Amino acid sequence: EPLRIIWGTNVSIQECTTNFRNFLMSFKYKFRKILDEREEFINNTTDEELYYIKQLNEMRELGTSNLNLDARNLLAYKQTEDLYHQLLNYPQEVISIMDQTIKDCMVSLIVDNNLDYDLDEIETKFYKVRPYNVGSCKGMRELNPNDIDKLINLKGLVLRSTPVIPDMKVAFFKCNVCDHTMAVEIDRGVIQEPARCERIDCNEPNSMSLIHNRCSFADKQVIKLQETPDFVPDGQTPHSISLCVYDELVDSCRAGDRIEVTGTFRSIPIRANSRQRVLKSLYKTYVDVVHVKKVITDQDLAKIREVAAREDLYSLLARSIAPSIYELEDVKKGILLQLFGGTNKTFTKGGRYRGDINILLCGDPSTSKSQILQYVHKITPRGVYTSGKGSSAVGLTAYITRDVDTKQLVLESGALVLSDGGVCCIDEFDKMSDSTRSVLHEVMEQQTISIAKAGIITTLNARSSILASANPIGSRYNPNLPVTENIDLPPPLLSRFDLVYLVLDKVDEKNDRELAKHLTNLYDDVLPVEFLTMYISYAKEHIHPIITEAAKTELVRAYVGMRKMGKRITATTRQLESMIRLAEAHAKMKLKNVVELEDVQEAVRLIRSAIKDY
Amino acid sequence: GFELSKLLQKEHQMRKNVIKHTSARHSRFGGLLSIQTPDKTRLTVSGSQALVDEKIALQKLDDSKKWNKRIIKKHQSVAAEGLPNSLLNSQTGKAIFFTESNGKHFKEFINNFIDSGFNILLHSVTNYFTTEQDRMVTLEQVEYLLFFAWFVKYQLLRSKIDNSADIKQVSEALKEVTFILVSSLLRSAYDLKNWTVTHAGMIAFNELLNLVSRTKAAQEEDSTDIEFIVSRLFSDERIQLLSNLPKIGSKYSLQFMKSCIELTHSVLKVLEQYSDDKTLVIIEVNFQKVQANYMTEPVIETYINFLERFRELEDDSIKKVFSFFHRVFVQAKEQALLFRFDLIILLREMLSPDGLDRMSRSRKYVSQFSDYFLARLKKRLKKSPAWFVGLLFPPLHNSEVGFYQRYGE
Amino acid sequence: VDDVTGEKVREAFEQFLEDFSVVEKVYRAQIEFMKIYDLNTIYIDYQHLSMRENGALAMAISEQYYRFLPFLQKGLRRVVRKYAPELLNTSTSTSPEQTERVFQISFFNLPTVHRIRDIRSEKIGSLLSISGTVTRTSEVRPELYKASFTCDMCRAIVDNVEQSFKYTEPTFCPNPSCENRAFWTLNVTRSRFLDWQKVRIQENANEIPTGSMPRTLDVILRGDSVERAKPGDRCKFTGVEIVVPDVTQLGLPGVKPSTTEGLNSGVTGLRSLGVRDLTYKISFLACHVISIGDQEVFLNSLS
Amino acid sequence: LFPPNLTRRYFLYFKPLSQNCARRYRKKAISSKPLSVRQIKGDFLGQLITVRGIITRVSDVKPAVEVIAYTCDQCGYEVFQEVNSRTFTPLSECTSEECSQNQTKGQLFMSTRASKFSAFQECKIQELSQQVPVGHIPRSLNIHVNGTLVRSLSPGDIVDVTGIFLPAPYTGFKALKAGLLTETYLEAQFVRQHKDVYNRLAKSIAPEIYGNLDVKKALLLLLVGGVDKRVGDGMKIRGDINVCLMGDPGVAKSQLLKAICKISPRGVYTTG
DNA sequence: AGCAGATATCACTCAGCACGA
DNA sequence: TCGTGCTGAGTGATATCTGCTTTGGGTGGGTGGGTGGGTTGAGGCAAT
Ligand SMILES: Nc1ncnc2c1ncn2[C@@H]1O[C@H](COP(=O)(O)OP(=O)(O)OP(=O)(O)O)[C@@H](O)[C@H]1O
Ligand SMILES: Nc1ncnc2c1ncn2[C@@H]1O[C@H](COP(=O)(O)OP(=O)(O)OP(=O)(O)O)[C@@H](O)[C@H]1O
Ligand SMILES: [Mg+2]
Ligand SMILES: [Mg+2]
Ligand SMILES: [Zn+2]
Ligand SMILES: [Zn+2]
Ligand SMILES: [Zn+2]
Repeated sequence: EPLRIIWGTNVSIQECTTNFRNFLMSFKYKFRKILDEREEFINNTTDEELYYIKQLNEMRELGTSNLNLDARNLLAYKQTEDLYHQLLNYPQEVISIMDQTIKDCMVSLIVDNNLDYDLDEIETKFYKVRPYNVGSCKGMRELNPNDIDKLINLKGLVLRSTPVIPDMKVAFFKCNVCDHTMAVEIDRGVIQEPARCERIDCNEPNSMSLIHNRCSFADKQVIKLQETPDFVPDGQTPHSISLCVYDELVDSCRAGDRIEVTGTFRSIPIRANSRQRVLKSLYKTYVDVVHVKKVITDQDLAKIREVAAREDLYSLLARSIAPSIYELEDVKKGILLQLFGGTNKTFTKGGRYRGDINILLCGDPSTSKSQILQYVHKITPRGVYTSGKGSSAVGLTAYITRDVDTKQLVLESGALVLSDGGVCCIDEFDKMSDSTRSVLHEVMEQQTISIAKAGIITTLNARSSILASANPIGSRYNPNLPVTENIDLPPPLLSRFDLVYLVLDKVDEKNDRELAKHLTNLYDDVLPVEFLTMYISYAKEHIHPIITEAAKTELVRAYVGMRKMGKRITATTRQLESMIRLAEAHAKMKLKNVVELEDVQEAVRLIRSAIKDY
Repeated sequence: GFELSKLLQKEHQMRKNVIKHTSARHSRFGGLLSIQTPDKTRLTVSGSQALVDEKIALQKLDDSKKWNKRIIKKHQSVAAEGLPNSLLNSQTGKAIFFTESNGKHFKEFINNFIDSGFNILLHSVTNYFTTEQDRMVTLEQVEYLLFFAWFVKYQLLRSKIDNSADIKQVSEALKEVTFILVSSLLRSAYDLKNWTVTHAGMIAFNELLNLVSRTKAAQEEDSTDIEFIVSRLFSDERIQLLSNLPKIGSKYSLQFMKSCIELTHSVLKVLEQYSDDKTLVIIEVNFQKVQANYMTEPVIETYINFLERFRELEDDSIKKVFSFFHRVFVQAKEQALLFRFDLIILLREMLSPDGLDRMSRSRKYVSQFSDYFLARLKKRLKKSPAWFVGLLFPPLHNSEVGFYQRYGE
Repeated sequence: VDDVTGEKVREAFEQFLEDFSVVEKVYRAQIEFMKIYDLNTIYIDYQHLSMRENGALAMAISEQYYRFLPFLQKGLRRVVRKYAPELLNTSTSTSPEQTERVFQISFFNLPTVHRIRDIRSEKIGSLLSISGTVTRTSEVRPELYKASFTCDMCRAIVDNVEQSFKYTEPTFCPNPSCENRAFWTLNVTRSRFLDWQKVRIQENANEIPTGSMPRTLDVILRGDSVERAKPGDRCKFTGVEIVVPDVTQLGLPGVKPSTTEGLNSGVTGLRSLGVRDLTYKISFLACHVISIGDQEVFLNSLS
Repeated sequence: LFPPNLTRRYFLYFKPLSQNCARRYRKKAISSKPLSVRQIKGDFLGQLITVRGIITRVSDVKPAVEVIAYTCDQCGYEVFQEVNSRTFTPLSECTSEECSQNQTKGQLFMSTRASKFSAFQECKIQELSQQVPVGHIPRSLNIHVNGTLVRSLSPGDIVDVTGIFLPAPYTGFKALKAGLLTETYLEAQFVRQHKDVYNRLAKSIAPEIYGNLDVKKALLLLLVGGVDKRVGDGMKIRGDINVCLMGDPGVAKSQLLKAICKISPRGVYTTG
């Protein structure tokens, strides 16, 4: 009988197919547990139930096709140890056999179970297998020629990924004489164009045309991978390897992401020049990836509501924001209110009123100010870290650049644009370019960035809050001089921040002693950072407070009283919009849809304390 | 929309059958297969389907071959003879896509003409042409024959669809003047080796035989005068001619083949029906003698050739071909004729999943015939091992052994 | 051999354009409007298409737009002929040059809008909509559409030579006597050209994954859709995803042929490509553009 | 039936003649005598010589093809090809006896599974400062590493590379256009790699300078840099005891810098 | 040296006739 | 109507000769382009 054998070996394809089918049909995780010397963790329900049968059933239910296989499970089964070794040694043929067997079992399940599921849909699908955990991960520097055409594991950091490349699968040809069409498959990238028309009646030789847009294509993408920092032996430039991903694996990993990839180590000849079949002696190595790994519910809503119902929610959130910062309750409260933010109003006849809150953190350099910004970044769902006059940062304004990679013109958005809807923390506000200051003024005034350079006229949304930090001109902030002189910023730009905080490191025996105790000990419940971020996201997404009559009366009375204090002008209309925003944010914090007198009272107090510093 | 949905479903089934030949992974995956022959020699093939299947492996082995045997086709430009494009050379299935209103108008015009003056026009044309036969050029012969055939067939179809409008409007075809004119035209075209006029006369004669069959179906007593016509038209020379047509058909275009097939079918139909109904005198007609006349290697060859092009034919052509095959294999018991390899290869192609749609009556005919043919072939092979060799080659013509080969006794 | 399925699509399309109503006829009136103002483009709402014919016609056009587009134009011309016979011909003395009109079919109101990062090879030849920010716009150029050539030897004329992505010439003289095969000269007087523009777009900043380079795509505009997108705008294009070959490889008159570290290997085996390989590029052919972001004359405009 | 190199599972290298052994037997050891890049002339081509210098560049390990295995789709036979050049032309047509006899035209397809590959690495060796003449620029010589010697050379190490000095002829149109001028490289064969506590340490930091005990102690504290940085609350106190020296010209600031940088294993010296 | 176009000399298919069966 | 040559010119086909051009670098140019590469150094200009 014809007997099919993998080229260069003595392994029968029929044996591999039957072994894999038996393994898939009958396998339980208890075998893996006993293999891993974890037999005493075996339960009675999950470990005694078929695993891959359930996986196939769930795949059919969800309509997916790809199957994730743990190579160790093959060792966990007596029959498939040889199959595991063959997969490690001859991956291409074994993988093709596994795909066909997976399709066969998928159809056989429906055939045997006489289910009502449509069979034609199944027959027209393509099935694949994605093995992983095939042994210890090697290094990019340990790949010798002996590893060619063998399955390897490699950990690294993604550096770049080319756009989707169309890869040809089936070629479509048309007859120029009889309008007859035929599809010819492609093998090793070689199109098998007919010599002549296949029609008996029309035997016209050499009259076949390839219709490019009517052919079948596939997705391909090339990714550059760099070895992990620990793999560098001395500290030289880390090496890199090229990866290829097809179909579903495309767009499965972005730049800067640490991933683990399983694939086949392959070598391909490189043509000397474009005119000729001549090849270079040296071969190029790459990896044909087959598997990639990266290294709100009802219960969540119930937990959020329970937390909101707590009486001391404000203090709890303030403490959770900055556990490591000592005795800055007011600053933490202001930061919390900024994080929650006010209500964005989209007015017909009026225009746009911003609901963001801006806070300036100025004072002595000894006190902790950058750590607060880092915490705010860690908490805010959206935001970017930047320092004025900083080359490392991407930038505060949109700019037109050249894509070195592609030699293409690309419009890149700045830090403020990327922070749309979030909090943008600027570490060093004091030192900043004039241009950057003008951009900041425009963003805080119009909330949009406009660029009219390089033949492009566009406006980018920048609806983001700002939390900047500043330092005095000298080694300390002089109380005698006014804040404007000390901070060294234009009065206009300094008058746009809703809350201005002057954290000063006055020399006090008690305060110094307590700070020393806190710092040395570093060598009231607190919420996890993840839960706080989720709470902030939910509050900002769902709750929208509205002002009531009592709130209106309280706001009017408070503004009138503040104005009557001072001729010197104690407060301006900006001090009213700031109070409105702060009250709305506080109402947001309590998950309330109505602003009440308590929120207005809290707002007047936070605004007044900053004014008193001013 | 309904027809579009049906066609889309048909294309979906075709694509589904095509899918089994495509690899899930990309082309450059690089799977290599080694296949072992009955002797210990290994052949190499590439592709996932090769590893997972054997029939695909052999198909790829075949397909990969570079050498092609030359095929020479005898093509005649219609413009050379001055004729226009017509049913003779138009590809089978070429459909004129009318609009609903235009189709209604054309049908009404044709119906009115057939009910008003087709009889008189045919009579006048036949008189004028039989008076001036020799001066005919090829164009006039083809024109007259095609017009007659088309209108007779259209009236037959409309009579089938509608019980009102009936054969009496085209009854002038039956009259002997037109019949003898057509017979003389066809016979002369045959004799002089003018194949286009031959084709036109073939079509006209097929329509005339279908018409006469319908008239006999109408009324027997009124069809005694048409039994006269049947006796006249089945003259021994005519029998011979009609039999010869198929034997030569294999040489010429597809359309020639199809017309041959259809005329053969009609001839056998009328012969059998009129032998069963009553006795026939031209010289008495021996239906078995005619049948036997029809049983030779060229006929079969012709049939095979025609059936090879089954992806363009309808179900009616396949039905007629396999009716003929049934006559051959069962009624005539001339099975040695069909114990060939062209038929086996073609039948594998027909019954393969990629060949013919499963939901089709043509596949039902093919499957039944294949079952019977395989059973009889297995019995013969069990009897005579020599037939394994025999299959490969044309029949022997040896007095000694010929009988043995043909009939096994 | 005829395309039976394509003809039925044309038959269904003719009914949709001639009988659809919402109660005055929608597209019959529109065809009349183009007749008065002598307009080329005809706009069809995709939402309307899905209603008629149970949705079979809409689904067929969606998957296979490149295949069925020529048949849609055949159906449109037939309906135009019946109700606007003078519309087929393009718009003191007798004008000798009046060629047939080049109708353009524009679709819009697709149920889904895709991102540039969501474009895959499975949708090549399908009708879909994308959104992006215009970065660069090329100038308007004439594109060869239906070329006409004259025989060098016998002065014979060959007309209606459809052009692929590359320059194309005849191979066989229509003159029985003439032996000329590979000696032709283009005739610009009888040729037909179309407006052509190249638009470069990139995905919107909000859609961009944080800390990632914007993705870029090439959009080609033809006919009346030219110069409808300006750099910096945010536009929504509706059209067909296509694949663009390397025309260089294929062989061009007078042109010598000739990210990924050499792993982008093209397809080979073609006769044209004797020892070379063919690479492919994803592009977009747009048929509809929407940019998301004296007293007597004025009085007439107002209702 | 197959090339001998196909089945070879070993690599051969030549160890130069040691000077001591040569002097014992009254012979001159040309191979083991160190030479500079300049001293390697055209008359040394094809000989076993040693080069002394500093490696400035090492490339990644790549597979170099030596024997290529093909397959016949029709025949079922395997063909082999030997590569001894920069470039090679792949086979296209079957040459088997069966194919020839039967007249069957079978295409040859490359098979990387059965091919033979050897690890390849290209390195650059540059002249040492003391070897360059007066008013001359240093020169570099290419090195080719094959087999198990790969990864034996790294940038910045002074080595005594022993190899066979050979030319690298061009191929095709380049060969014709170049002329008689030839490139050269070295086939690596052997690589020889060249090599009260507080007060005492402070004084031994920089003996050549005049006693500055406090500065030396500060330098020790910077060098050791002991710290426990495990806060785990989001940040961690910096674990580096940074030191800044500022003074008028005349103090040995450069000497402290150079000495403390030399002692440190990761010390890096830079100039603003 | 390799590749693409071309010339020209190499066979093979259907064509058909004489003898006899 | 089978078998066996003899004739035969037509319709191929495939085994067989005749002319580019290339690498990359100004010992092919700037009426082939600068988004197919080269490319670090000096120089002039505007915004700063
Ligand atoms: N209330 C506090 N709680 C804890 N640590 C504090 C507090 N105030 C100051 N510190 C300490 O002060 C130091 C300030 O470091 P940080 O990075 O915040 O400085 P900075 O504000 O950016 O300084 P500069 O203006 O000099 O750049 C940190 O070590 C922090 O531990
Ligand atoms: N204590 C010292 N004992 C001996 N030589 C010393 C001492 N201090 C400085 N020198 C000498 O001073 C010379 C110049 O000073 P050196 O370069 O060491 O440092 P520096 O004056 O701080 O440098 P710079 O001029 O670059 O600011 C050196 O050659 C060094 O020999
Ligand atoms: Mg700071
Ligand atoms: Mg110094
Ligand atoms: Zn054809
Ligand atoms: Zn001509
Ligand atoms: Zn071979």
